[PDB]
Amino acid sequence: ENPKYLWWNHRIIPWEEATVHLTDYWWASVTAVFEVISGYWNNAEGEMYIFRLEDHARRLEQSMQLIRMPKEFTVDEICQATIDLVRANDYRGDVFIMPLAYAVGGDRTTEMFIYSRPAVSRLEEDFSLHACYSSWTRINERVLPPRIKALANYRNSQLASSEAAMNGYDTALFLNPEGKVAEGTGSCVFFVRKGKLITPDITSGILESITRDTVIHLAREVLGLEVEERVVDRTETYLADEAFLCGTHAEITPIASIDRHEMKHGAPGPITRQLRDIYREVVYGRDFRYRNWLTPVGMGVR
Amino acid sequence: ENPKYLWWNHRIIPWEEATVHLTDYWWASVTAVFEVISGYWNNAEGEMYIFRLEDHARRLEQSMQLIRMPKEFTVDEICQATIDLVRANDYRGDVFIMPLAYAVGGDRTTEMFIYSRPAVSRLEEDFSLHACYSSWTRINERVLPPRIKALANYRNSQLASSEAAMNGYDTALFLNPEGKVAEGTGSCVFFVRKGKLITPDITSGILESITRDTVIHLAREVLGLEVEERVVDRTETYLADEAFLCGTHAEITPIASIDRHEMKHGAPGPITRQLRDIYREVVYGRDFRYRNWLTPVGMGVR
Amino acid sequence: ENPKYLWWNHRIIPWEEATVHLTDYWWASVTAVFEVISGYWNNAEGEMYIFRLEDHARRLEQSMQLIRMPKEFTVDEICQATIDLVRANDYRGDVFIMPLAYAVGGDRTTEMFIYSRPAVSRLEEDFSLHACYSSWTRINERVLPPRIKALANYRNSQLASSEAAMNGYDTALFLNPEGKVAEGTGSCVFFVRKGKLITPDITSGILESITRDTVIHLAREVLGLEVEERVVDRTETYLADEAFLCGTHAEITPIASIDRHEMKHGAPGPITRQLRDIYREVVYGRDFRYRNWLTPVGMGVR
Amino acid sequence: ENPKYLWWNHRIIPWEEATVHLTDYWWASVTAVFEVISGYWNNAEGEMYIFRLEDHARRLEQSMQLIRMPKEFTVDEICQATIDLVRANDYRGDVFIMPLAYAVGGDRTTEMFIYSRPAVSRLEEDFSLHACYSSWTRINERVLPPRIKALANYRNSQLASSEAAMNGYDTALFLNPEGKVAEGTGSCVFFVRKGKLITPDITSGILESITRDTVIHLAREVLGLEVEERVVDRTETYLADEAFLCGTHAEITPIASIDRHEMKHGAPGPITRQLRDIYREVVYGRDFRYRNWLTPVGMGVR
Amino acid sequence: ENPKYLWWNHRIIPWEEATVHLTDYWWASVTAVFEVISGYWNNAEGEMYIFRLEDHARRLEQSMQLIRMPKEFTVDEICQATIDLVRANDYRGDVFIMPLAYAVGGDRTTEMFIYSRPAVSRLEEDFSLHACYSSWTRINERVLPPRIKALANYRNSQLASSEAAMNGYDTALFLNPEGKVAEGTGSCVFFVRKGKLITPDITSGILESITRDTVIHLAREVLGLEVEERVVDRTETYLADEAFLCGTHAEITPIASIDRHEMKHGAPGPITRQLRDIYREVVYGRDFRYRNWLTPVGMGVR
Amino acid sequence: ENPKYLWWNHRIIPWEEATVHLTDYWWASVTAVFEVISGYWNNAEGEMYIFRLEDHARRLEQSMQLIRMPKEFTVDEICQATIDLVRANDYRGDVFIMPLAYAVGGDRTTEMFIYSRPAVSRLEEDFSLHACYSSWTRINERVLPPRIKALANYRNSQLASSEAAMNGYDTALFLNPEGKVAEGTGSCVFFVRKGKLITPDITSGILESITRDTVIHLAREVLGLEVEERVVDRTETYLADEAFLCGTHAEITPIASIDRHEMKHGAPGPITRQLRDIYREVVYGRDFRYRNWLTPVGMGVR
Ligand SMILES: *Cc1c(COP(=O)(O)O)cnc(C)c1O
Ligand SMILES: *Cc1c(COP(=O)(O)O)cnc(C)c1O
Ligand SMILES: *Cc1c(COP(=O)(O)O)cnc(C)c1O
Ligand SMILES: *Cc1c(COP(=O)(O)O)cnc(C)c1O
Ligand SMILES: *Cc1c(COP(=O)(O)O)cnc(C)c1O
Ligand SMILES: *Cc1c(COP(=O)(O)O)cnc(C)c1O
Ligand code: NA
Ligand code: NA
Ligand code: NA
Ligand code: NA
Ligand code: NA
Ligand code: NA
Repeated sequence: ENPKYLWWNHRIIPWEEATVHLTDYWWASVTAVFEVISGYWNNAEGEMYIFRLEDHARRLEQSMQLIRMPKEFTVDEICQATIDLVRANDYRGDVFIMPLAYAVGGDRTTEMFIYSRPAVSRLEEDFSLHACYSSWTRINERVLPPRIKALANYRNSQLASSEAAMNGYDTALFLNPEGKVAEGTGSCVFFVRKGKLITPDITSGILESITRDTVIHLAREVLGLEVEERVVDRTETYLADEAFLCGTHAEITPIASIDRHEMKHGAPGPITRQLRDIYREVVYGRDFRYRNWLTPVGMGVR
Repeated sequence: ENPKYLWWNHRIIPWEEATVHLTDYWWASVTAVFEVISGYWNNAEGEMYIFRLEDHARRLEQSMQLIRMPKEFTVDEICQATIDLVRANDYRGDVFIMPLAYAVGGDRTTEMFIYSRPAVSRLEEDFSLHACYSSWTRINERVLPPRIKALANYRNSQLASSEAAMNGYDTALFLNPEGKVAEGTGSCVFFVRKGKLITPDITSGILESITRDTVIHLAREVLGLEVEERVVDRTETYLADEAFLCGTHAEITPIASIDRHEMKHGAPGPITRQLRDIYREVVYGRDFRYRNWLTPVGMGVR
Repeated sequence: ENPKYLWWNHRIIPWEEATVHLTDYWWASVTAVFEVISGYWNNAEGEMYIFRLEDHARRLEQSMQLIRMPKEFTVDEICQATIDLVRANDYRGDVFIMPLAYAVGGDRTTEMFIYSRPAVSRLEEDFSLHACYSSWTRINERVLPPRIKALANYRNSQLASSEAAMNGYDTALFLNPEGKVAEGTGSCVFFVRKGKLITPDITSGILESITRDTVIHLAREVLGLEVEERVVDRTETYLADEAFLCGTHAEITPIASIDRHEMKHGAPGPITRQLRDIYREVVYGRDFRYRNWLTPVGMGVR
Repeated sequence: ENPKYLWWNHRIIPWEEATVHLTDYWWASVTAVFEVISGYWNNAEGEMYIFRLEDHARRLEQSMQLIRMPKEFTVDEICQATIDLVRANDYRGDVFIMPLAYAVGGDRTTEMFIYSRPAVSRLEEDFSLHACYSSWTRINERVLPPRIKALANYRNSQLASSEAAMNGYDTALFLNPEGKVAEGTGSCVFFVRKGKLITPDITSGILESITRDTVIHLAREVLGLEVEERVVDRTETYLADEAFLCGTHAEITPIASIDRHEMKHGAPGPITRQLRDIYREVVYGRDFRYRNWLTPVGMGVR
Repeated sequence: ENPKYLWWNHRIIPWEEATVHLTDYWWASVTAVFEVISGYWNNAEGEMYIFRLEDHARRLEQSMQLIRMPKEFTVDEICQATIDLVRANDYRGDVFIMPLAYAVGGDRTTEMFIYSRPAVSRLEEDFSLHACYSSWTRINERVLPPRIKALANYRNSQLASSEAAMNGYDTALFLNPEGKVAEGTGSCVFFVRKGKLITPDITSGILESITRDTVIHLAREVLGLEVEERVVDRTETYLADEAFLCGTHAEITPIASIDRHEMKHGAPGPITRQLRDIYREVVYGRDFRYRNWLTPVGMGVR
Repeated sequence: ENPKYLWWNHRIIPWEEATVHLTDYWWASVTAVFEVISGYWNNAEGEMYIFRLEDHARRLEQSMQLIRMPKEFTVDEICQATIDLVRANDYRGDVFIMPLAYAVGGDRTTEMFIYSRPAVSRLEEDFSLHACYSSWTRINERVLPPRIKALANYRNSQLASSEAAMNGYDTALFLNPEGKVAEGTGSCVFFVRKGKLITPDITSGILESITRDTVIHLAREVLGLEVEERVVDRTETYLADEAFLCGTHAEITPIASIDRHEMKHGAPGPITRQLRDIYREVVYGRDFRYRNWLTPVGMGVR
């Protein structure tokens, strides 16, 4: 069942009006940048909570500025479009909102659509992925800034992901050109060793993850954990007590193993279970301390 | 004015029937590979000549195999689709045919369309581009095989191309991760110094260019020129007597200068003028020696 | 109008006595190291203030030790030579003092001259440079230690600087062999984002800048600013609220833009305006807190 | 005893008139490029033979073009200046001629001098050097094109040369950034293994040596030797039957050993002895086959 | 059943006399170099044929010279030791002979043993391996010369080999630090595409394989095949018509696939079947053209 | 005089029973990992103190897990084996204990021996080494994780060590692939500049040194010193006030110089003398603050 609506170039339109030609936009897709924004439905409150909407909208405006898309949309327009579309679609459950900006062909024009679709959350569930390091190297600033969340950056993140599946793993992790740990294919990665949390620093060649930012805040401020952002080596992650992938799509995804070295305290391990549960209570609006991360959209009870 | 038809998933359909949803295929575009195939119209013969159709169709099948698209189309189907579409569209002039293959979401499905549109040839004309080397590095086998003609590989080739335009040049050339000359943004590059032709070897990190292959054949076999495929240094190209970009879209594009070092014998220089003219007579079907490169489509005089 | 004097090999001599043969010292210039030392004239006090003379003289002795020039001069001799020459020249305005050490040809001999010339300060003025990243890579420890302030290190810093001018920019910034931000051509670079100050760490492959050291002190101790010395990525600097070049010659030079991405809070931006003004009051001897950085030379009012 | 004359900026002048200020030209020396040209005195013929004068003069014009020195001198002017100065100096023995071009400070001016001094030839003598590989890496196209014979490129070639002397060797050889054999500090290197001659290819990151060019011609055309220009590994050179350094200053310099691995057939080994003797007979004008490499300057018997 | 004898430090001794302490030689094993030499038993002739004994013995002396083991053994001693041991052991079938040299601890002493054990040949059999590229990078000249056949070089070649087995492949192939194809874990690799044979050049960072040398000779001289020794890219090998591993242990080992891309003409493919059969007839002494590669040891019929 | 006993595969046995065949274990030695554990004899207390036994035993279990040796031994077994062997050998002086684990050949078996031998301590003595940087590059995570204390990792650490000796130095220091300071050949390195202690961070590509860990603790907690773990450049170490190598074998080894640049405050310098003396009092059991690092083995007075 399609959403009722989507937003396209400054306006909400019924889903079925947004038809284009098969041959529109394949060249535009080379330039395209996107965000993935979560909405979490609190049936008790009859409110959707859109997680860090403004951070996502600012990350998009920056990705657009680095692609050098001419100015057409604002942060406030993308935030309001997302609010308006989640209300108008009238779906009272968890959603993914996806803004996607693209430049169409000298005088390129900037366009964008936003669509919101139902999403499955796994923050109640206890599951684990078996990860491998890819024989494929992560994109770097020299060739393809990981900082831009460009569709093209995912060509790199399907060399790794299809390798991982055909060799019997659930997920790929990347090494950077210099042999250091980069990120997952769609997400940042965390390692627990002791109860010290470890994650690659930004200049390891990764996206400016809002989830990574969120986890680091929650780990330091709720749990009092030490969190190291640093150059991380492959072999030390094999020795991790726990590991997880985090991102908007990934929420908190435990890693059971890495190149078949098994995380000592399981998956989800204790620090992972804690961070997963705190995350969940934040995003569903049952933690008043983190309220400023949440954009409510009142829609009335399901 | 749109073409009458296009080919999509094993069938020709009127142009206007190929409508999809705005939100179809943005994830598929990450995987997408394409060819650009030239058709040259000989009004004297009333035939379109499709240049090296089978090489293009085989390059596409290989690009698809390296992306790991499941098998759905054959070389012979792509060659025949292109013949059939150029006839059915009933346009008696120069065309670009563009097959584009993409995988749609475990059990991914392989899809492809082909569309043929009128094209402007510049093989009569004498023009020249001012080129710069980009401060952006070419994609390599470690991160994004240049060998695959993937839409995503063009994200790299618009870092360079937009830099080139905003800094007052017509076109970008690339250096590889190791500092050696790679290719243009959409084309291979040739240098003339003496009347020795020079072009980067394939493992410099370039596409397996059919035009590059064609030029090397024509330079050796018609002109008796020495042609070096080797590691090429930046500074020596500044000292080139001539330079040109070559590809299907680019045909033979003379470079007047490179980072404002001007090619000594102009643009097009003498060896460039020769190769341009021989190319033109080959592709338009007025050189019986190269006939096996040509797929005629008889359509009757314009 | 030439200075009255200069210092050469342990002695002050009239300017016109320091004549050599056209063919002396071109081989010596390969080895040569130098400092640029500022003197700031306070007409109210009738004193020249020589900025961080001993740091400059120690940096020179170290540059000499790393070149492996045999010992001939001392730190104290270079400090006193600079004091004596600024007095003897009897010029009551802002000056640049330039010690230059060189080895002359087994048993190489160490020589040095120091000359002081009038200098224009721009610390009253509000101006801005448009910067590009160079397609040329910074020298590293593997080939040419950036730590040594050798004339030869400037061959690298005129690949970048002449590129920048011919492509319509005022100044070049460098990327290191690994693609990270290095420095300007003659100066260290600072970025303001938030009001967090950011500058590459030393092992990014930069000179041990006294101005950079000075700015970091002034930013932390006068302004209470956070200052990050770290690996800095190209794309984040495009997103900078402000940027500036700093060095002895450069003082504080605001950057309006970088590869045509414009710094959000202008040039000079607010944190830049503050640091410029504090710097100025320090170097001119109107800030008693920083007095230990200043070597007064009393000469009587202009 | 000084030469009678030198050439400076389009004119011959007595040696003693070419006096400048100690402080002229230290910044210009960063830009400076030079050639070293040999003159060989044949007392039997009363002629100096200037070796490959035009190649040297063209290499200089190219080095100048790559530095981007504005045009001021011609190839023919440098060739004639060198002829005229060797006649006017009236020294009837072996000489080194050294053109040195430099740009003086927006609107930079191009200047050049040429001076000719007596030189000791070692082509009668049988001597050998003990070489080490340097822990310092050769300059590459990314940072400092080895192709430009710039004074600054010798800062790199005194990291290696002073290391070599203090660790008990006569001479340094370089490895490139990728770990492959580059060149000596002032010369190209040849290895003999079998009686196959081996030397790094140009894009190993070396100067376009006229001596290297000369040796390769003489090895192929007089001796019928196989000569490989290719990527050369460190360890294989340890296993060389012979090795030598060649250049204008170096003529043919045998290497007895490399990191204390001794060349099997000694120094000079047999192929080295042959090439040394053929070189000598070429440069002294007693080999009519190579006459086109020689510019005679008749001056009458010593 | 143990061999009757082995050779150790210049003498043949019964197998059971060669007992040492558990704690002897673990430090020596860091330095150790070895060869693997094949003996092929021709029961018709009652002769063992030892394949390219002198090449193997010279490769060992070179490996020893590069490790800097003091001189103790000669090429002729290793050749004769191997002859004598294969006779004295009195085993009339295919054997592996393994010389292993090691330095024991200032004044290190050089030691060596040689032992010959029965070996299974697979040159009658038609079998195939499924290969992966390793996420582990091959050792290079910078860190560990692949040219030395050192036991330590196999630590690298069990990162790859254990990865390959746990991820469901039969064998690992390596990429070099620069992302190009290096070798297998114990063998060189060949690709057939067309009927052009392709194999990495030596400076791709590989061992000087005698089998690789043998195959290239046999391919050119018996089959008239084109054989390219060059930089080889990962993706092109996926497109290979055939592939094989070759070495002393490996003989000719067909590769059915590489990262699950299947070689078009199977395994063994036609050119592979030919080269396998020619190899077999060479090593068993039924090809008089290649007799100079064979060291017969007459022992009388089995 | 041999020890009375050693431990092998879960049991203590007389020294003379541990005899194997010359040809056992040369392939196993490729996989082998080891620790070096110090025992310090306090004749006053009649106790051996085994330094950080559990850290060493855990480092071994991790090295074994990363090699992928099947589980056979425990941490507690290695700790108890070492205690038991030092008692049973009945030697009342300083010892080195060396566990060495190895896998013997599909279904590899894990084996280990431990042997304890008398050791000379140099912690009373004042001596100094002259160090060079090696022209050989340190092993990295890409090829050979420095994190694993594998015998094979020492092949790299005898390229450097034999270079150092033949070029007149006492010891080699390494640069990493990126040109930064790695470690010594068998030890971590510390630099003193000011009285700030500096040592490369782990991801510089070094072993997880227990001695390095110990020194950093003692420097911070006893001396209140600042200790920087960071990327360290070659040239800054030349400017060090002091330097030392530290490890189990090396204890605290002062460096007098580095590529003949002499440490300003001598060797051992003051901070080095302090750390040496504190280390000594810790390991000999005369510092109750560090008692938890010590495993006593009471044996009665010598
Ligand atoms: C989006 C993304 C992430 C996670 O970022 P969030 O802002 O938390 O969604 C990680 N890696 C890649 C490659 C991404 O594109
Ligand atoms: C297609 C392409 C070329 C030229 O190849 P042709 O087969 O001659 O069209 C060159 N460079 C790039 C990046 C390409 O994609
Ligand atoms: C001198 C210099 C600087 C600035 O250092 P100061 O001590 O502040 O003058 C920056 N970059 C380079 C390349 C320099 O030579
Ligand atoms: C000049 C030079 C050579 C040799 O070139 P010739 O033209 O034969 O003198 C080799 N190496 C370097 C670095 C040089 O500058
Ligand atoms: C020995 C070896 C080979 C093959 O060499 P042969 O002389 O043919 O046995 C290939 N790779 C490695 C790593 C080797 O050690
Ligand atoms: C063991 C070792 C060290 C020092 O580690 P400790 O645990 O202090 O003995 C340093 N470098 C290397 C290469 C080592 O193997
Ligand atoms: Na609203
Ligand atoms: Na047809
Ligand atoms: Na004074
Ligand atoms: Na004349
Ligand atoms: Na015999
Ligand atoms: Na006990």
